[PDB]
Amino acid sequence: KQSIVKWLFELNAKQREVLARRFGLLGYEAATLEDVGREIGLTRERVRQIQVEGLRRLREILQGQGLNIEALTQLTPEEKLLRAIF
DNA sequence: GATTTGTCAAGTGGC
DNA sequence: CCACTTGACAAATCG
Repeated sequence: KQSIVKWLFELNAKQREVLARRFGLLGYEAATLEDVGREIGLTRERVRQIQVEGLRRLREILQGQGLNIEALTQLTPEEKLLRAIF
C-alpha cells in the first residue's frame, strides 16, 4: 500500500506487461513502443493502445482514496508511471 | 539532416 | 464491440 507497483497487479497480464516493459518497472528495462510489441507480438501502435487502457483504467482503480500524496533523469520508474496516469 | 518514436484517423475482420 | 492493423504525420532523437 506504499507504492504504485502494488496496484499494477489489478490488471490483465497484457496491461501489466505493457506497462512494466514500457516504464522500466519490475525488472524489465524501459523499452520503446516497438521493442515491446516485438516482444509481445503486436504492432507498435496496439502497444500504445494497451498502454492507454491500462493507464486510463489504472486511474479508475486508484479512486479508492489512496491518500494520493504518498511517495510521488532523477525520475525513478515508479514516478514516471504516476505522471503518466495523471 | 535523417532516422526513430509517439501518435492519429481510418482500416480489416471476427481460431 | 471487440482486438488489432495500416499508413500516414510532427517531433523527439542522435550525432
